[PDB]
Amino acid sequence: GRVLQPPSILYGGRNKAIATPVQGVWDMRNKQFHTGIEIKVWAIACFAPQRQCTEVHLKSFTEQLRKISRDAGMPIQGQPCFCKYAQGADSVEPMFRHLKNTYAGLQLVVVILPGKTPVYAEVKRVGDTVLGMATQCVQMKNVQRTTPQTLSNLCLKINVKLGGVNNILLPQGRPPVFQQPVIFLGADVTHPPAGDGKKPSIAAVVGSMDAHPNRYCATVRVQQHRQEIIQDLAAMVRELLIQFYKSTRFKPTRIIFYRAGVSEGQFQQVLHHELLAIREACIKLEKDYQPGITFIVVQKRRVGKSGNIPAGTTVDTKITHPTEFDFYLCSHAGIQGTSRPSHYHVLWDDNRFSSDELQILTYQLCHTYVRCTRSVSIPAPAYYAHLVAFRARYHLVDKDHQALAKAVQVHQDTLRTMYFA
RNA sequence: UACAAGAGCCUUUCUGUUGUU
RNA sequence: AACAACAGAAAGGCUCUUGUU
Ligand SMILES: [Mg+2]
Repeated sequence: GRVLQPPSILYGGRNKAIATPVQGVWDMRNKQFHTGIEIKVWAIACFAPQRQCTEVHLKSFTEQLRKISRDAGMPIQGQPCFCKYAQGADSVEPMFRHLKNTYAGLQLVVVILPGKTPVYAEVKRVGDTVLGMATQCVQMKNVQRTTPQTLSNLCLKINVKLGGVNNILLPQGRPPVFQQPVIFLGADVTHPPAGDGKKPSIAAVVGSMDAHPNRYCATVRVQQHRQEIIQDLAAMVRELLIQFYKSTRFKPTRIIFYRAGVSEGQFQQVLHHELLAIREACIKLEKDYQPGITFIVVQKRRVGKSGNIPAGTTVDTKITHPTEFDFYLCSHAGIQGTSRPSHYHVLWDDNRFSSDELQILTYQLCHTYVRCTRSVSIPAPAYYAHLVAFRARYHLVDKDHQALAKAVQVHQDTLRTMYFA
């Protein structure tokens, strides 16, 4: 159970501070964002009732959020140009298309949601596919009784939804594989509630762009009922590779794959299909174009108040397969309950990797998750695959067959935007 | 709908065993 | 083999309560 050193997280701003995570979580005090966005225009969308969420309390939340953000290196310049109340899921598309066609260069819409409602599903469906926006929805309990960590997490998600980098790793502390170009992919499938013959399954992959890996793009399609494999995975990887070359202008050499949402009992069939699928992904672009292929499937399955595993523990043997390159990583502290050391499986190893380098890469990727200043259980790309699969699940909702992947196809503006996080 | 948990609940289902014929 | 009801695991469904410096 080797606890790897957490990455000395590189922040920016006037100080260029470096955050060292202590016990798996680092504070955001006196740390400006590395690539923070000067937020030109932003919007406030209240769906909570005015009885239980007042204008003065919303303005207090806006002011204190702006203070936390200015301390965070992501400045919001002035009061929001849009601050409207609303209600109902059916009143989302007209209001969103009203706010798009009023403020040019619109960046972020903050949406206030009283708990669980179809308003979240319609808000995400309008923002990510129909119109092409970036939104940040938060509950009512976090806009009157707010904490510094709540506003910090809000600012963390807002900074990454708007094209910037919250925090790079150390370029001197990054693993040596970044000496050559790399791309990191993450895949996940969402199945509907069973007995739904008309509701299909969702296959979603995401891919990293830059050599300072904090930016991802998505590609999602719709597949048949209860299918744990992707048919057109090769087209997904090819489109992601094209987008890599288009947005970064340097030729990739390595390929990493982080498969998620796959049952344990039938790993061999999924391996057999998707490995060959990534192979025809590589050989259907140019002759002799072979990157180093590796396939890692990851499956979400003292210290602190709860007394749990410190964030960063790596297990390489004694519970693992001898010949197969599989290992466990527990990279999240136990806030309440127990922490679950994640399982990681690599059979395709032509990417030729040392072990310790590979769990260092996955641990720094876990730290690269942008929605919290703490390491998370499974890496950032497979998280973003999970949230984009759940996002397409919110996209395929009411308020065909497999010709409904026009409803899970992301807009052109948002196809670059890290909207799922 | 920040992160990490826990349980019960009834629907097709993955590993199969037992069983009147 | 199928057979109504099964023992669980794993993936996928809810719902809540357990807190941050
Ligand atoms: Mg999943």
